[PDB]
Amino acid sequence: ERFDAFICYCPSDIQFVQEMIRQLEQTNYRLKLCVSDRDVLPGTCVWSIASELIEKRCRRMVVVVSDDYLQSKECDFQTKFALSLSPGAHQKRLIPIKYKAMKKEFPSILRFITVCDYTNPCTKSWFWTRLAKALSLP
Repeated sequence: ERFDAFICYCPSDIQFVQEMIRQLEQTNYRLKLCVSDRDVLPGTCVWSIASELIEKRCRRMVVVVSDDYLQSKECDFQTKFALSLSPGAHQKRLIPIKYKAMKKEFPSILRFITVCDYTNPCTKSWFWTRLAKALSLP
C-alpha cells in the first residue's frame, strides 16, 4: 500500500529493477519498491495511478536511466511529475540511476541532481549502500 520508492523504468531496464529487488528488498535493507509491473494493478490510469503513487504513497522515486528509457514516454511523464512535485530537488525525492554504458546524452532535465552511477568500477562499492540509505530516510 505505502512504499519507500517508486521505480520508473522501461521494459529493457526491468532487469536492473530485478537486481534492485534482490539487493534492496531481499536483504537487510528491507526496502519496499513499487515496481510498476508488479505493484501497479490493471484497470488504473497509467497517468493518474502513477501520479497518486508518486505523490501520496511512495516517499521517493527512482529513475532507471538508459537509452531505451529516453525512447519511452510513460517514464518521461513520471519523471517530469517527480520533478514537478519537489522542483529544484529540495526534498531529495528523485534518484536517477545510471547502471549501463550509454551512447546518448543524459536527460538534460535531470542534469542538476546527483546520479547514482553503477558504471564506474571504482565507485560501485557504495552504489547499493548509497541507494538503500537514500531510500531509508523521511
